[PDB]
Amino acid sequence: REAALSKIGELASEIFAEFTEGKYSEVVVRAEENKVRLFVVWEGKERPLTFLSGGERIALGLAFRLAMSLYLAGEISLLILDEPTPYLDEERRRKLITIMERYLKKIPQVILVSHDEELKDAADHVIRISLENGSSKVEVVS
Amino acid sequence: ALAREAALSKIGELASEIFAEFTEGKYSEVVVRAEENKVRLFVVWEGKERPLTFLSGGERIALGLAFRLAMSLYLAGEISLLILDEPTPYLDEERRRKLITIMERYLKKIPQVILVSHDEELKDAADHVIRISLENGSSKVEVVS
Amino acid sequence: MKLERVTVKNFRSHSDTVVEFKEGINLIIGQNGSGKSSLLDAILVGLYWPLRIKDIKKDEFTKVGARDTYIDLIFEKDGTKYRITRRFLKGYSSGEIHAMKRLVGNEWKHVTEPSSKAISAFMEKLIPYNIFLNAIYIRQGQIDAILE
Amino acid sequence: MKLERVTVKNFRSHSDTVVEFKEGINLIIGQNGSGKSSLLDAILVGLYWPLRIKDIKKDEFTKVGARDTYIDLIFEKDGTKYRITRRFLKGYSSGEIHAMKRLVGNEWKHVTEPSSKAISAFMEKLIPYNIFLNAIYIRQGQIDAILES
Ligand SMILES: Nc1ncnc2c1ncn2[C@@H]1O[C@H](COP(=O)(O)OP(=O)(O)OP(=O)(O)O)[C@@H](O)[C@H]1O
Ligand SMILES: Nc1ncnc2c1ncn2[C@@H]1O[C@H](COP(=O)(O)OP(=O)(O)OP(=O)(O)O)[C@@H](O)[C@H]1O
Ligand SMILES: [Mg+2]
Ligand SMILES: [Mg+2]
Repeated sequence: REAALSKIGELASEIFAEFTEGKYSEVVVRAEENKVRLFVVWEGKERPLTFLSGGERIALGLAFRLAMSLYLAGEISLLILDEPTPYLDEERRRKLITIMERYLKKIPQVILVSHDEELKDAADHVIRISLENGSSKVEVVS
Repeated sequence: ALAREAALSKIGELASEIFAEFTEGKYSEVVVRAEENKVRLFVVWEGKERPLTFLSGGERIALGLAFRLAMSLYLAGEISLLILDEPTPYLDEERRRKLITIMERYLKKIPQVILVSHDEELKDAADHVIRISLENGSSKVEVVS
Repeated sequence: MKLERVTVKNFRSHSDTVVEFKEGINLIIGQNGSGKSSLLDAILVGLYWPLRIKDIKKDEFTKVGARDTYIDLIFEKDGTKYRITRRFLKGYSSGEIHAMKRLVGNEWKHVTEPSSKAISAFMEKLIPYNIFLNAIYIRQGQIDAILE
Repeated sequence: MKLERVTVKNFRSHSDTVVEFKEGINLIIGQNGSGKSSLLDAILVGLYWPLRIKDIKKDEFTKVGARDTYIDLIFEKDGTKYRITRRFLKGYSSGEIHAMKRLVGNEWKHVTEPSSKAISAFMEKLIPYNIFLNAIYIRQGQIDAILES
């Protein structure tokens, strides 16, 4: 795994920086023998992941996932995310939308599932699913 | 072994009530069984017991809150305190509203409860409201309600 | 890899669903308990069954009131158009059906023997189940799993 | 148990905060990164420290620019008003404060020996750690943990 994560780091940093309004300038992916360590740069110094708040963690996780899919956009080309907004406050949710129109759109195919209507804005195609009589009903919108 | 059966059984009847309410009766009852110290939970759907995997992600958070409330309700005189950090994740607009309802209906029967959240909507079902912001590298608490 | 169409019958809340996936960001909005993750997990069952995920069981996923669980998946990969079709019969495991085909001309042709073991062996070589669950399909509640 | 006031100094995002909890539902609205969970974990730290939570280590919760961490908790349990004071310092014990007291009139009096050992033992008999953790304080991300077996 060591060699793996030491490739997407720069992209994850980039994304995480815009996700948190520069609050965290960078994401470091170091090696520690049979176990990789991830740190965040706060006020110019590296801090362990425990440093983050819960919502910040979800943001860093989204950043890695997108960075990952991006790095592999050629060989894999697909990312499927199930509910990306839990723990995000109103502001981080609006930032997510920007990160969608900016990075998520760089992936050939993305299937995103969510209860959050707000995400409809940065989607290329929209499908509605609802429960109509004990069974799921699917409606194509965008 | 049987005194825990009595406690659990009681908490389950409490959870069933809150959960039926939380889900508008979609799930009519929560069952709690004990086959040799192994506690299993089931939700009654369309007349039969269904394992917890039957639930959706949002529903599983709603059932979890139901057990936490029920739990605090059953110990309300021995403990009297419940602290919930971010109770809203995975819950959709409707379930979030519904939750508020569950709040000044059950959450108000516990002596003291400390809630923490980023959802300003819970600002209603509260008695005292406190804002916390991060001003210049440090947290600032301002009292409101 | 790119998903094209998924047909799901009697899988959890899905009675008879058909979704067509396109390029770019495909969003599915739904409420708690509406069918979203069920559809996604149906895709996972269709691609890699048998899965050894504890919360997805054959005996549990058949839609209540039904017996026939049917999953048909059409997807592209490196220029080739593939198709996996699976059927589970509640109460009669001898009735399961598993087949994977490729679009040759305009006629689906078996790419391997129609069975779980054969299909699985072919999928693990076309895209390893391991990479699928770690970098492709991030299940509900698993977004920060990569951090650990 | 009922919390009255929490005073924290140099704990994560907290440099100097004072919260007065009341009866009934007490909400604390804040955005991601504001300090919500930080306050709650300090309360946990000041009550049962030393803890057994891998994701909470001393050398990490001391506010960056600071040297000492201060947590003062005043709570009521069965008529008695207790108060626990923890003062963390990365250097000497002389400055370290670990005292749990009982209110007698207008004066706080040691409930026992001022040390992590004695205070731990007394808190364990006043309110067991485990009961606090799966019945009282439900940390972020642990709401449905109670469903797990
Ligand atoms: N075997 C079954 N037969 C019929 N209905 C089922 C079955 N298994 C699950 N369900 C229903 O499917 C729902 C869960 O589906 P799913 O997990 O797809 O929802 P979701 O759209 O992801 O919602 P959330 O926002 O809560 O994640 C439950 O509400 C449940 O009632
Ligand atoms: N040692 C430290 N010194 C200074 N600030 C710190 C320290 N450790 C963490 N922080 C800051 O505290 C914040 C996390 O605090 P906390 O977990 O209390 O937030 P929160 O209000 O719970 O947010 P969320 O909605 O994301 O849960 C981080 O944004 C981080 O920058
Ligand atoms: Mg779901
Ligand atoms: Mg928090």
